[PDB]
Amino acid sequence: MRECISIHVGQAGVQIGNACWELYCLEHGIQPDGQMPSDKTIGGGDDSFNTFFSETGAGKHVPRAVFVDLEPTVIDEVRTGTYRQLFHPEQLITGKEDAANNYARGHYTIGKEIIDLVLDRIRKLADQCTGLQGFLVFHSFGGGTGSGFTSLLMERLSVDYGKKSKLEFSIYPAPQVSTAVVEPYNSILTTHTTLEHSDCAFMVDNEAIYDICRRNLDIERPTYTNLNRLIGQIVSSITASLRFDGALNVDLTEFQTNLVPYPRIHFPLATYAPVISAEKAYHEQLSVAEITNACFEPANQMVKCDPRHGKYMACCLLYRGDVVPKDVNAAIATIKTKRTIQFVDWCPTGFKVGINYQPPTVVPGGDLAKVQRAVCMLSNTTAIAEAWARLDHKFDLMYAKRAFVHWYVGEGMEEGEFSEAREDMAALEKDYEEVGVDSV
Amino acid sequence: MRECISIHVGQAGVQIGNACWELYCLEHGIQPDGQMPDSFNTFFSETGAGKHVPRAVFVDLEPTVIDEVRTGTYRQLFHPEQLITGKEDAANNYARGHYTIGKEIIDLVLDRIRKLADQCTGLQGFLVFHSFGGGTGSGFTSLLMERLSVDYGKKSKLEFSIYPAPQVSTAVVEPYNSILTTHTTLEHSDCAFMVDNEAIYDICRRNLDIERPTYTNLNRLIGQIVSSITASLRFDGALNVDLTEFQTNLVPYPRIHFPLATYAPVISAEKAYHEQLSVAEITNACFEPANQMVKCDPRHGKYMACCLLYRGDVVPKDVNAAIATIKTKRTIQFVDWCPTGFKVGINYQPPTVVPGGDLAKVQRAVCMLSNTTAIAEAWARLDHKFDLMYAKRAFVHWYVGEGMEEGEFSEAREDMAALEKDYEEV
Amino acid sequence: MREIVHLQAGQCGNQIGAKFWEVISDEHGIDPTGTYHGDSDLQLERINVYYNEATGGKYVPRAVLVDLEPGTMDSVRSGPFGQIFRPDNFVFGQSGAGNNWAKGHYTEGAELVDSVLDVVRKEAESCDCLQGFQLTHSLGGGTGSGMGTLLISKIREEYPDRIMNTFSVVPSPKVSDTVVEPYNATLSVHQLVENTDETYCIDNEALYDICFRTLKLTTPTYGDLNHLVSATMSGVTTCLRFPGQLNADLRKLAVNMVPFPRLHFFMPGFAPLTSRGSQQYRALTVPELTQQMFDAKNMMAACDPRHGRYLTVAAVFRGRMSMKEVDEQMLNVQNKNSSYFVEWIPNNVKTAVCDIPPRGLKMSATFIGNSTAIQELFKRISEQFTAMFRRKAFLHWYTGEGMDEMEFTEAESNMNDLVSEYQQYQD
Amino acid sequence: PALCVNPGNPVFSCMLDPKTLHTATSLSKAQMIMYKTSASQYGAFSPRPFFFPCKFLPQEQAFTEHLKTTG
Amino acid sequence: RRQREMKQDFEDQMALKELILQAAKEEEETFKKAMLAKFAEDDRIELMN
Repeated sequence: MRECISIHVGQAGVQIGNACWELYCLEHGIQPDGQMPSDKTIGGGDDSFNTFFSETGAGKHVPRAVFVDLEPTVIDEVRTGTYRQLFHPEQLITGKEDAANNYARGHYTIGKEIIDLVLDRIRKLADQCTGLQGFLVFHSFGGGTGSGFTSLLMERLSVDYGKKSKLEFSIYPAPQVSTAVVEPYNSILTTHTTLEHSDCAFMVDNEAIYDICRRNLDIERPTYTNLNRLIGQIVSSITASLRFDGALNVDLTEFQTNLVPYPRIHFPLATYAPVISAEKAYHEQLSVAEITNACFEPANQMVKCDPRHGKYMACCLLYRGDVVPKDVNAAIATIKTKRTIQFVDWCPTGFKVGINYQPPTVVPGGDLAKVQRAVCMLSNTTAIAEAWARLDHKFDLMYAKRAFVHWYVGEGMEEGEFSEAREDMAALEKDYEEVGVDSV
Repeated sequence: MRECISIHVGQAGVQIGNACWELYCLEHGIQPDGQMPDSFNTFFSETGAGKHVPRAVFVDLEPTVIDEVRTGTYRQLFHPEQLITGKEDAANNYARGHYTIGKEIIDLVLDRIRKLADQCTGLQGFLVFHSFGGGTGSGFTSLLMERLSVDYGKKSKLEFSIYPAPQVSTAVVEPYNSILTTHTTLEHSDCAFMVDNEAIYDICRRNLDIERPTYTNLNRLIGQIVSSITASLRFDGALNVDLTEFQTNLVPYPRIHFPLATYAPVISAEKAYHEQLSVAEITNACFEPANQMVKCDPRHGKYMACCLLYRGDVVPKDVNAAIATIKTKRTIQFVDWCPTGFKVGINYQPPTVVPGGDLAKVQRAVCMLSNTTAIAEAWARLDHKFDLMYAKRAFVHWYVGEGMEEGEFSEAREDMAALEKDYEEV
Repeated sequence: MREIVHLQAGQCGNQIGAKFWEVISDEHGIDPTGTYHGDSDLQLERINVYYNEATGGKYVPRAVLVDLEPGTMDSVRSGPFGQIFRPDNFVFGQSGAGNNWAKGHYTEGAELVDSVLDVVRKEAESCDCLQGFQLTHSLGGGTGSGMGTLLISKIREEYPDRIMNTFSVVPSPKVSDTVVEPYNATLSVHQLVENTDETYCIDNEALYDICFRTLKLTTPTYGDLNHLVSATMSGVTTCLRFPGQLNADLRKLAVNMVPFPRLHFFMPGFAPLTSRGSQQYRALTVPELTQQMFDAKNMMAACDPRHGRYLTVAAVFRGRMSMKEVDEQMLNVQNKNSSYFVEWIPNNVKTAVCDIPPRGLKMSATFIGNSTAIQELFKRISEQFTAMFRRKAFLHWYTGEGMDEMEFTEAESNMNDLVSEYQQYQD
Repeated sequence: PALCVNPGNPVFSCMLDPKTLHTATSLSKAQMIMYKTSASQYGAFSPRPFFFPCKFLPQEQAFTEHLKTTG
Repeated sequence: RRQREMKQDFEDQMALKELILQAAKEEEETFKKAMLAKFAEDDRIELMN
């Protein structure tokens, strides 16, 4: 009785969700009819689907998902894919016409017409929940329904719900590679509405996933099947303390107590330590202490910021598999003795560990192998300050020559939100500068 | 928990690599899938279920000799990530080896060595070999010396160098890199000794009837040298002495360390029909200078420091009767201040036998070591034949054009002359 | 469910459209009489985007055809695919224009424009949720340039926020094929720079350069040249026609690549083009496409972009390909050539992939590049226009029947500012 | 199945039926119209994926009193 | 027993639903072929005149 609704927005939200709901169905016995297989099961006695499923009178199950898009084509494939019989036919909310890479269109003109339909449907899964914990926004930063339409959920989901712990998983635009040229306008104007309105906000750039695939594994040339399979592992490992029993149960509430110093500092990083190829997995031991010092590396941190620049603020660990609660307290002995990994002065303890029993599965055709031990390490670094200083220098080259603005003015958006949002993230960027200064 | 790391640098080094790793692969029987058909735990490291990995590196700056290694039989016996290759060939060039090309993979090699440093708990010695003859050997090994020393400082790093002959060589502007390496081996290694081995040309047909050899028939005996040095660490003995205990006794003056001797019964089956081998008789055969593996002579030199490695059916009675009876005769001139001149190590298990080599099956074997002033005449001959090219400035532009000076050329020689002025008084 | 209304203009417009509906039909798999007989249903699940449905599965293309000379309007009714357009939609003119633009705009242009508007609003009422409009014309003639400029001027009364593209045929720099062409061309652009949200530029001799050099076809007629450009105008409107991994329709291509609303003059090209000699020889991987689209030689508008700088570029990738491969191979065009890319935009390229390729190929791609090379084009006509205005050459064919001489000088100021607009954004 | 074996543009004559690739975990796929997201839900089940004990997560005794009232 | 008996009328209602959609498709295609025969007759009488 610990429900946890996941709501996905946009083309990044759908295609992460396809990899996400591949894995959730495969952990339990949900085949794409939704009926668990009949093996003349006398007992049954499994109530591990209840976080992400609801049991009907028949053998079916329905997920909690609210797939939302303004673009009808990518939501049309999940309508006629092999998961056609799984999702309830109304939960695949589509739009009527696309947003097309405009924050103004995504938030003012074409994103406002759909939203009166979805927010009824979140109630139809809210009332079914009994002890609902918090949501999971899956969204992007490039396009209109990822940047602007998600800006309009957060201004109305906060006042309608309040004390539910919302979490998100963005895809930050890279410092060097890019798909769109208009995206630094979107990525500043989306912070001002998600600084106040997202409780905890995980954030992963698509460069280190683009880098760790070509380097740790023996594979080259991946697509978004191989990126979103990796992100779909992280979302399962965070929530898995709600699904399967272990030694220390870190639910969704206790992360944000142990990871956020100040309410304006809630942007941690994320990693995944035993990512390895199945040709490569049986060569090396993957011990308890081999998956932590090979997790504090600067080469396997999923955002393009180097943590040898800033100093660590808070760290959280989520082990998974066959892990004794002893050797996680001797791996810390190797980390804290080093001089490379600096913690901030006012945080002596600086850790939060968690153990869970059930080892990860593999999807058939999946790049990462099966293991016995696995850990996801969420840390809060000061060195995330440079992932914005690389961005706003690509925003002044926009705005001081005043290019690409004539699209944004006539939609229903005035110019005053540009210079307000630039100084607003400049208020946030100064706040990281002061907490890293040592107090004597 | 008594690790040693081994290095096969050079075309001559991988022709050791066949031999030295064939004898490491028959000291304990190692299948080429790493599962045997806890003495191995120097080299290997057990994986999750059932595979063993040797932490030994073939470090060559051209992919050709590395892909010959991979097309050898031992494909998955050597794990390919440890072995260093380079996309652009250095080709004698210390500048391209050191500064320009090596700086992009130096972080990769250091990532690898700090990845296996967690296995490296009780490490007894980073054994290194290298030839001087190219950018396979000189520069990238040198930069590893400095960067590993500023990463730990304390750990054991040792080196048993390879040196050019006076008569023959592969490249002949190679004395540039030999002078540079004599300057730069003094800094960040505990030890630098004798795999200079020109005389293995003499030995491989003098004693074992195999005329027309390769480097490999020579380098069987270079591997057998390696076995005698590190086998006392690898196996329990009567009076075993490990490598840290070696380093705390081998080095009189902290910049003065360079000996000369052999593995003693380098004897084939043809002589092994008839020669009744004794510890005394084989060391009687050994003490003759003409069967050395350093082209020098301590018969007319001063037998200063010593060491002894014994394997097999060795008795303290036998070794001490030999010590006494050869200590008597002044056909060997002894040294001034040091009275005795012997130190002993004892091994139970007799050395393994590899087919396709010079040697034959032995009940037992002896060695020696004799650290003398007989490298002074060899460095004097290298002094005699280096200055001919630095008078008229050969090949300097190829070095200079990528990131160096004539200052390092004008400093390394005077540092080598400083080491000779260390050597001339003792 | 969202769809595009095709509409043509002129003898060049009709002859393009007869080979545009010739190449969209059997990629959807349609017989010459209008019954779907293709293999897989994936092409059927959104066939309504360019097609319309009737009794018994008889499909009707929804294109609106207008031309003033009925002697070449019947040439496409007698073609192989002439029997699929419903003959209510043929709007013929009883007399020709005479290649003066204002006849196509005032005297005999305004006579038919009540009827051409009658069929589109009858059609657009029958549309469900319309998205855009699609136009083909040449600038060089009063049948094509004059008629289209009167249509697009007062279609912005009724359909303002509908995303309009026009696929012009700009006159060639070496030989323009009409004597009194540049009066028509300079007067056309003033109705183009304020109305049309996008416009393309197809030089007629740059397609001749392709059959000169790349394809080296022996005997290319206009059937061959119309087929080379009709594939390009199929690649743009494709991500709403098939599913993809990262899709991009017309609105996402527009708001992501023009920086300023009177700076929208484009420059297209189509990537996989191979002669019969080199086709046995040619590599087929993803960087082999970056050779084709970013070759200035393979560019179907005349001016080479070495004389100017790009602002934003587009690259839609029809095929089943690795995403990283595209993304890795797009920075490596920016790095080795960074002098042809401006600095106040961080990244220039626009990425789009669609899974279903053109019928048979592995991969294919289309490039649309907004450049400052086109000011070297637009400087040419403005000089060419002044040589016939100051000495009043061929004046009386326009003055005595339409507007006075101010409209020429106003069209100079609408033209001279744009060339100064490109240059100010060049550095 | 060609537009023109040498049309003003490209052309190709082939059997789409054979233009299909089967899946050991699934079935053949019209390669001519190969599904870009074909892999999506394109696999064959294996208890091999099943890890160790099914030991799952549930709390009936909770409701036993929680679902019910109390003291 | 009751939890078993829900699935049988589940399966039965989906089976009969698939049957009635197949019947609807059959009558629609019979309609379409009747229309095509009428238009062929129309083409014939026009040509005869």
